[PDB]
Amino acid sequence: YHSQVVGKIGYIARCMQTIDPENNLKKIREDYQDVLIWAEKNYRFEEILEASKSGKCPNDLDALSRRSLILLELLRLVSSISPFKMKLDLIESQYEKMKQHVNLWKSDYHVKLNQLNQLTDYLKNAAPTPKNNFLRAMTSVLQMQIAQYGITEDNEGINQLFKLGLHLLAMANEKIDEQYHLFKGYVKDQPEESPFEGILPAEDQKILVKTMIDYAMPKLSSKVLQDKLSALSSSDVLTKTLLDSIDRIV
Amino acid sequence: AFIILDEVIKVTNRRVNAIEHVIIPRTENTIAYINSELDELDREEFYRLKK
Amino acid sequence: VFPTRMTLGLMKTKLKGANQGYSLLKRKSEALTKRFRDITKRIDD
Amino acid sequence: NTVSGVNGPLVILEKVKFPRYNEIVNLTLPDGTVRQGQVLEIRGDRAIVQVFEGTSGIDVKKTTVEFTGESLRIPVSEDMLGRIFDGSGRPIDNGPKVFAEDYLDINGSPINPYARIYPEEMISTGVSAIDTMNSIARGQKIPIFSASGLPHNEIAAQICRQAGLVRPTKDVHDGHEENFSIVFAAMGVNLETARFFKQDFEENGSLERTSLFLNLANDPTIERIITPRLALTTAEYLAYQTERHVLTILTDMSSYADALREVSAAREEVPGRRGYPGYMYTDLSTIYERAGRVEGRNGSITQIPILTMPNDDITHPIPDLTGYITEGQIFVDRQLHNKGIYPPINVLPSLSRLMKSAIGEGMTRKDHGDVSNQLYAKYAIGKDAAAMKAVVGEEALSIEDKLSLEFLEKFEKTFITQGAYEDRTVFESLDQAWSLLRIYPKEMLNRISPKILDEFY
Amino acid sequence: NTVSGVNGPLVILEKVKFPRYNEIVNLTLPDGTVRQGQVLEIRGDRAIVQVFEGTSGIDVKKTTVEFTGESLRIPVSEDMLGRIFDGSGRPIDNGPKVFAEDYLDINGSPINPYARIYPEEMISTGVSAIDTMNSIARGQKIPIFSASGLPHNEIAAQICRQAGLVRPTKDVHDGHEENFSIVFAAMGVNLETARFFKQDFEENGSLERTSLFLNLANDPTIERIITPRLALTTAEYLAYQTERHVLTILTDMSSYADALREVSAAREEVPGRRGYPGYMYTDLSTIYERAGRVEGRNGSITQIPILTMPNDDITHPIPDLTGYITEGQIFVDRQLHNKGIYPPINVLPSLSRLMKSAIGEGMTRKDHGDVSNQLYAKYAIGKDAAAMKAVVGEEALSIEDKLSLEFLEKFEKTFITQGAYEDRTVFESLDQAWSLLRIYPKEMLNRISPKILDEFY
Amino acid sequence: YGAIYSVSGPVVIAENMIGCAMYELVKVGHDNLVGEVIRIDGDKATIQVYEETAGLTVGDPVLRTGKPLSVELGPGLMETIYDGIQRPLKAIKEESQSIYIPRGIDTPALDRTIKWQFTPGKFQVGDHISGGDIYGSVFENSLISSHKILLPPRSRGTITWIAPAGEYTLDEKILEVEFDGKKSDFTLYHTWPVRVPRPVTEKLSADYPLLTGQRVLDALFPCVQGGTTCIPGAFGCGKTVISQSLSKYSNSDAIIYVGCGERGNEMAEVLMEFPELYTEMSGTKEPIMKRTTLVANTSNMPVAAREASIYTGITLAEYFRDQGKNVSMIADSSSRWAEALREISGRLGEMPADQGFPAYLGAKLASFYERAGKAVALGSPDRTGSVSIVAAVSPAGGDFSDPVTTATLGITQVFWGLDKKLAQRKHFPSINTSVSYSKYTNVLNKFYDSNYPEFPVLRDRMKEILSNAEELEQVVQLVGKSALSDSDKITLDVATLIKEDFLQQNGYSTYDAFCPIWKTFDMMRAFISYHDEAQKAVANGANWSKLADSTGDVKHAVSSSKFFEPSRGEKEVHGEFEKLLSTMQERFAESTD
Repeated sequence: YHSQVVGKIGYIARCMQTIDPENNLKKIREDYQDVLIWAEKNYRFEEILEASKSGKCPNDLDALSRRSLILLELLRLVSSISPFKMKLDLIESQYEKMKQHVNLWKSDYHVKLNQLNQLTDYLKNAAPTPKNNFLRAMTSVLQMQIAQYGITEDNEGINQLFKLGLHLLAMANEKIDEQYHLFKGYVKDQPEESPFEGILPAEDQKILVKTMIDYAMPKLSSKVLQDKLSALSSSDVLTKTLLDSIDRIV
Repeated sequence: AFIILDEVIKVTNRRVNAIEHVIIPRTENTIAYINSELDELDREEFYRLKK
Repeated sequence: VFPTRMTLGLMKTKLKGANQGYSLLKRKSEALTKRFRDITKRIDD
Repeated sequence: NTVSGVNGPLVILEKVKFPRYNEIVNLTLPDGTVRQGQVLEIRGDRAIVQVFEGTSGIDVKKTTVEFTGESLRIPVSEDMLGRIFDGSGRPIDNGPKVFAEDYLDINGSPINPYARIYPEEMISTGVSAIDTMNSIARGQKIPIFSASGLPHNEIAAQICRQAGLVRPTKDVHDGHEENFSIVFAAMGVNLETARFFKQDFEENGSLERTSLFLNLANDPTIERIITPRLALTTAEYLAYQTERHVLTILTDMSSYADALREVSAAREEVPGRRGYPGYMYTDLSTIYERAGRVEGRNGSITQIPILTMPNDDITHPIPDLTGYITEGQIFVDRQLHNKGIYPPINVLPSLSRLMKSAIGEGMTRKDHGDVSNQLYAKYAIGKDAAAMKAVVGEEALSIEDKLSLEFLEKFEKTFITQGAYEDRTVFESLDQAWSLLRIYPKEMLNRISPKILDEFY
Repeated sequence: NTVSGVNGPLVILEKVKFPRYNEIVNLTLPDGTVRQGQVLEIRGDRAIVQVFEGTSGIDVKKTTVEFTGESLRIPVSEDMLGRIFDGSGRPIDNGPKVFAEDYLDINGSPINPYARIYPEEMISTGVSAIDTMNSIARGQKIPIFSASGLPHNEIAAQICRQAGLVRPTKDVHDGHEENFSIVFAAMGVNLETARFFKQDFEENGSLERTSLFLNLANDPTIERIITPRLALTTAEYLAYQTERHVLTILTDMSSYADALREVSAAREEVPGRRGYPGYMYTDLSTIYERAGRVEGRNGSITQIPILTMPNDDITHPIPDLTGYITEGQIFVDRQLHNKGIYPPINVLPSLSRLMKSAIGEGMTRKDHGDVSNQLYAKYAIGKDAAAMKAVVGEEALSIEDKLSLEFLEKFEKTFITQGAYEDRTVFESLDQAWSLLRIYPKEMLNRISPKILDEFY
Repeated sequence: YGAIYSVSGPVVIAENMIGCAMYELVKVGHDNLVGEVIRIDGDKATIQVYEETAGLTVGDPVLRTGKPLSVELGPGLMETIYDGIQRPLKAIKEESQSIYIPRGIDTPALDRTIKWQFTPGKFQVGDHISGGDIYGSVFENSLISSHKILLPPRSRGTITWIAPAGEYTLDEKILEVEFDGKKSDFTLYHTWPVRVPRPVTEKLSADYPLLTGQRVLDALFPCVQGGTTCIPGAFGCGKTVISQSLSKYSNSDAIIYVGCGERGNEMAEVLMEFPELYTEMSGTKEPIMKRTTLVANTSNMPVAAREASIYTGITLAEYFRDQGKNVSMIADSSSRWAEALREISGRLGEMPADQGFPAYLGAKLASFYERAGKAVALGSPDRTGSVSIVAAVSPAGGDFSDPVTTATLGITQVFWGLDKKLAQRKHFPSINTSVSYSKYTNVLNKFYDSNYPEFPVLRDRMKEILSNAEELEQVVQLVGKSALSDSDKITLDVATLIKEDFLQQNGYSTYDAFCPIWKTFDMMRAFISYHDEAQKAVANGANWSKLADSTGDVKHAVSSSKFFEPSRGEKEVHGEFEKLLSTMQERFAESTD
C-alpha cells in the first residue's frame, strides 16, 4: 500500500528530475512539488511510509499511477523527439492538454508516440539500408515537425509521414522498387524543394542521392544517359529536380 | 376437386414421411442420455453418502 | 449446455404426439390416396 | 493455540473449548503475514476454522494461532456511501477499514425487524417489460434468473447502471417518500466484470449514493458468503437507522453455491445431492432474512439477487431453493440475446402471485395484471403456435395462433428492446403494453374483465 | 506374511511396510497353483495387493505370501515374433518363452522415446476412405469405432489383413524405409474370435510377423490389463531396438475400461461419471502416451485400437475420452453395412486434428489433403442432400441436391466398395476421387483452388 | 527431514513433518520425484506424488526445499522448452537421451550454462527502487529485449551498488539492495511461487482491440486485450491450429503457450512449426519461437506439471505483463487439468461434486481467470500491459453439461462456438451467432469502427442473416422448399458462402495466412452487398439460377482470397474485392432488365 506510493513518489521524482533538470516546467513541476519535496532530501522508505500513512503525503495510488503515467508519457514524448528541441511552453501546453483529457492512452496522441517509438525502435537495431535511410530521414523530419508543431494539431504531413513509415515498415526485404517508388512519390508530393535540408545532415541526403544514382545508374545502357544521370550525383542534398531529371533520363 | 386432392396428396405424403422421420430420434436420444446421466448423478450422492 | 432434469416428461408427450400424428397422417394419406385413385378413374371416365 | 493439521481451506487446532461459535481468531504464519479466520464449527477439545484470505503458509509446529475474543462484525456508519470500502482487510479496495461508528453483527443478533411487514409502495427500475410483467413492490424479493451461455454480467451491469436514475423519477411518481441508498455486494465474481460495473456506476454519476463491496475470487468461500450478510446488515442498518429506502444487489448466487459446495470438507456435516449441502436453504434464507419492510414504517429494504443457472434447468438447488424463498421468478431468454435484444426475458414461466396486492394507488393502474395475463397467454399461444407450426407448417395454426405468433415477435422485438440507461414510468409502460396488445380482437380474449377491457384496449 | 481377507479381485493381506510400491509378490495356495500379483498399497500392519491371476478361492490362514524383491517389469526381447503366449507376465498356456535380454518399465515413462517433432509420411492400410479421408501416417493413432450390431471384429481383422499387405506395396513404392512388425493383444475375447483372427492372419500373411497375446474371459481384469504394458514395452523395445515400424492392435478397449471401471466400487476410492474410476484418463493416457516416432528417426509405433460401444450412445466416457485422446477418429456405421457396403466405415463424423501432419508431402501428391477435404465436404453435402431426399425426395429438391445425391451415391457406392484382401494406393484413390468429384459443377467447386481444379477438370 | 510411513496408490504418507507448509514442493524418496503437500493430519503429512514411480520404498527420507512450487522469472525463457514443474526439457533430452520425462530425474530451474547481456537502465546509486521497476534489460530478441530485468515483488529499498553493463550469468549477483541494513543481494533471475498471485498497480477496462489474425474470429466476435474466452467442442475442432495461428498471426509482444496434456505429436508439431514459420509483425531470425514460450505437457506426464501448468503460465504471463509488454496466453486445454484435479480428488478420498470433479474447480478456475486481464503494470515506471487468456474446454463424456464447461462458460465473458456438423465440412471452428457471443463486441466495433472500419452494419446484418439461416434451413428441411421464397434461398446461399469463406480455415493449395479486420471487412461488405443486391434484384423480377449463375467467379475468387498474403496494394482496402462490387452491380443491373 504505502510502498507502492513511496515507489511511485520516488519514481515520479526521478522521472521529474530526469525530464527537466533546468527548472523550466513550473506548471508541471508546481503540481509535483508534494512528491519532489520528499525526493529533494535524503529519506528512507520507513520515513516516507510513515509520513504517507499518517496523512502527510499523497496516498492515492490510483491517481498517482495515472499522474505518473502522464509524466512518463510526457518524458517519453520529450525524450522521443531527440535530437530536435521542443519548446517549454509547447511541452507545458501539451502536458496540460493531455492531462485535461478523460483518457490519456485513448486518443491519437499516444498512438503517434507509439508509432514514432516503433519507427525509431525499428531503425535503432538495424543496419544501414535504403529503406532504413529513407525511414530514418522521414523519422527525423517527423520528429522535427512533431517537435516544432506539437502533437495537438492533426496535420496532414505528420499523418502522411506516419502512414509512409508504417507502410515502409509493413514491407519486406524484396520490395526495394516499391520502397524507392514510395520514397520518390513521397518526396515528389512534398511542397518544399528539399524535404531533408535544414533537418537532417548533408551526408544522409548524399547517401540517399548516391543510392538513387547507384540504383538508376545500372539501368542506363548508353554513354549519354550514364553521363547525364551521373552528372547529378555531385549534389549533397535531395531535391525534386534530381528525381524528376533522373526519371526523364531513365 | 381432383386437382385439389392431387395437390394435397403430395403435402400429406411429404409430411407423413418427415413427421415420422424427424420425430423419434432426438427425443429418444435426449431422453436416454438425460436418464442415463440422471441415474449415475442420482446414485453418486447415495454412494458418497454411504461411503 | 442442455437441461438435464425434467426433460423426459416434456419429451414423452411430444414423442407420443408425434407417434399418434404419424399414424393419423398415414391414415389420412391412405384415404386421400384412395380418393385420389377413385377421382383419377372417374376423371378419365 | 497450536494447529494440529490442515486439510484444504479448513485448519484443525488443538486446544480447549474456550472460544464460542463464530469466534474470530488470528492465524500467525512464519512468512511474516497474519490472517483472520472464523470458526465454522466448535467441538470438545478441538476447533475447526477457515482461512478468509488464502491457505498457503500453514505449518504445524512452526506456526501459532491466537483468538481475538470478538465476533465477526462489520463496522457500518452513515459515511460508507460515496467511497469504496471492504470488510476483508485489503489495502487494494480504497482502505481496509471503514471507520464506522456502530458495531453490528453479520447475522442480525442485536435486531432483525423483517418478515413482519407487508409492502405498501411499488418500485420500478425503469424497465417496462420487467415491471409490467411482474409487479415489484418495496420489500419484495424479485430475483432475476440467468443461464449459462448468456451475458448475465451485462444484465447485472445494466441493473446496476439503472440504480440512481430511478430515484428521481420515484420521487415524482410518489413511490419513494425518503432518501435512496444503494448497496453493492460482490462475492465470487471476477474483478473484470466488477470493474466495468464500478466504471459504469462512476460514469453514470450515482457512485455518491451507492456503496461498493469488493470480494475477490481467490479468497475462501466463507468470506464471500459472509460478505452478503455484512452488506445486508449495512443496508438494513442504513435503512432502519436513517429511515431511507435501501436497494441491494447480490451477484452472484452461483459463486455462493460453489463456495458452499466447496465448504464442509473437514467438518462433521456432509453434502447432499449434486455436491451442494442439504442446509443450503438456511444459508440462502439467512441473506434473505434481512430483506423486507422495517418495523414502524421506517423506510424499506429491497433485495434483487442475480443468479445464473449452470445447467440451464429450473430444477437446480440454487434457482429451485431460491425460488421458494422469493416470490415468483424472471427467466431470461438465451435466444433473444443472440438476436441483439436486451434485456431478453420470457413471460411464459414468469408469474407473480402477489403482484395484485403489492401494487398501490397513485403510482400504477389497476388493470396492470389483466393485460399481463393476456400478454403471457398470448406469448404462450404464440410459442405453442410457432412450435406446432414449425413441424407441420401452416395447417395447424388458427386465426388466433397467427395473431399470437405475430404478437410474440412484435412484443418480443418491441417491449423487450430497450436501452441500458433509459428509464420510463409505469404509465408509459402500460400505454406501450396496451398499444402493443391491440393486435387481437376482443372476442378471443378472456383473461380480463369486459368493463376494464372496454374502457382501455 | 499371510492374507487377512479377500474381496473380489483384490486380496487384503496383513504384513509389514518394508516392501516398496510396485513390488512383485507371489501367493502360495494349497491347490498347487501359484498366482502373481502387484502391491498396490503398503501400510503399517496391513497392505493392499491386486492379484493378476485368479479371483476366488484364496484362504486366509491356509495361504502364504512371498516377497520377490524386484520391481514390476516385463522382459522384452527381439524374439517375440513366431511365439504363442498370453499376457500375464509369463506363458500361462506353457507356450513359447517370454524371456528376453532387456528390461523395460511399464509405468508409462521407461526411457521417454516419444518424438518431439511433427512426423511426415504416408501410411497405407488398403482402405480408400481410411487412407484418403483419414490422413494416417507413421506414429499416428487411429481408433476403430464399432457397435454391437455390426461386425467390428471382422472389420478390424479385415483392416489389419489389408494393412498387413498394403505395407509391402508402399515399401516397394518408397513409402517407408524399415521392416514392419505386428503386435496382437487380445483382452476379454473368446477363442473363436481369436481363431478367426489367427486364421485370417495366417492366410493373409504368416505367423512370425506378429506377436501372440491372448487373454481369457474367465481370468481377472488385472491380468488382462497387464497385457497393454507388455505389448507397449515389446513394441517400443522392438521399434527402438531394430528401427522397425510396429503396428499394435488393442482389442478390446471395453474390457480394459471394464476392468479398471470394474474394480472401482470395492475399494475406498470414489468413482466418476457412469461408475468409472477417476484415473481412467491417466490409464488410457499412459497407453496412448507411448505412441509416435522412435529414437533415431527410423522407428515408429502405430496404435490401431478396436473399441466396442456397450450402450450405443455418445454419452460414454470411453469413446469420447478415447477419441479425444487419440489423434484420429474412425467411426463405423451399421446403415452402410446393412445396405451392403464392405467395409461400412462412415466418413461423416470422422475428423482428426492432425490432418496436416498426417498428410504426406514427399511420397505423395500435395493435392491429397485438398481433394480429401473437398471430397469430405462433398460427402457431407451429399449426406445432407440424402437426408433432404429422405424428407422431401421430389417436392423441394433442387438440381444441386440431385447432383450432390448422385455424387454421394456414386462416391458412396464406388469409394466405399471393396473386398477383403485387395489393397489400394493414394495415387489411384486421388484419381478415383477426382473422377467422382469431376461431375460437380465449377460454381459448386469454389472451395478448391482454380489451378488444381483446372488441371483435373 | 521426514520419513515415509506408508505408500498407498499415488499418495504417500510422510511422518515427522512439522515445518512443511500447504502446497510446498519437496522431493520424496531417493528418486527425487516431484511432489506437494496437499493435506496434513498431526505429525504425519500427506504428500501427493504426481510423477510415475515403481521403486519407492517405505522408509525413504523426504527432503523439503522450504518453499512452495513455483517458476523462475528472468531472461532465458524465450527460445526454450520447459515443463510445468520448472524443469528444462532440452537438458534432459541431451543428457538423459530421452525426449520425454524419465522415471526419476533432477535438473535446475533454468539454463545455467548460457550467458546473457545485462545492461543498466535509468537507475543510479542512491535512487529509491520498488518491486516491479525496470532496473535493467536483457537482450534476447533482434527487434527488442523481451526479458526485462525487474526486481521481485514485495521488495523495496535503496540502490547502494549498481552493476555495470556487460556479460554475466543468472547465478551471479549484479544488484544489491540496502533497506534497514544488509538485507540481501539480488541476481538477474528471481523466484516466485505459483500458488500466490502477483500484484498489480491498478486495473483497467478491456476496450482495446486485439488483432488475433483470424478472419472468422475477428469477423464474428473479436476478443479484446485483457479478456477471457472459452471454446467448447469435441475432438477435431482445430484447437492447435487456432493456437498456432493465433500465436504466429498475433501482434502482441509475447506469446504464452501452455500445454495441459496432449497426445505428444501436437506439441512437437507446434514447437517445430513455430520457428519454421515467419511472423507477420516485422520480425525475423525465428520470430515466432523467439517471442513464444512453450510449455511441454503430455498425457502420461505428471499431474503436478499439468495442474500447475496453468499457474506457471499465468505467473510467467503475469511477469511478462508486469515487465511492460502485452502478452496473449493460449492454453489448450483446461479439461486435462480438471481431470487431473478430479483424479487427485478421487485418489485422495475427498468428497466430489459431480462426475468425480471436485468443488474447488470453480475457485481454481476463478483464481486463474481473475489473475489474468488488462491493467497497469506494477512498478514505479507505471507501464501498460495486457493478459489475454484463451482456454478451450472439452466434455468428460461427450456432453456439454459438465461443471468444467458450465463453470468456464459461465465465469467467462466471451464464448466461442463450435459445430459438429460444420466441422465435417472442413469448416471447424464454425460459429456465427448461435453458439458464441461477445460483450466487448460493441466497444470493439465502436473503437475499431471509428476511423478505418465499418464492421458494425455488416456484422449486424450478417448476424441477423446468420440467425435467420438456421430457421430457413430448419423450415426448408422440415416443410420443404416450396413454401420458402427466393429471399430465404439467397440468404441461405449467402450464409453458406459466408460460413464457408469465414469458418473455413483449411485450404486446398496451402495453409491460410494472416488477415486483418480490413481484409475481412471487404468480404463482409461484398457478401452484404451481394445479398442486398440479390434480394433487391428479385423484387423487380429475376430468376434465382440467373443470379446465382450471374455471380460466377465471385465465389471462387472470394474463397482464394484468404490463401493470398496481405498487403497486395493496400492495407485497409484490396483491389480484388473492388471488382466484386462492380460485377455485382453489373449482374444486378443485367438481371433486372
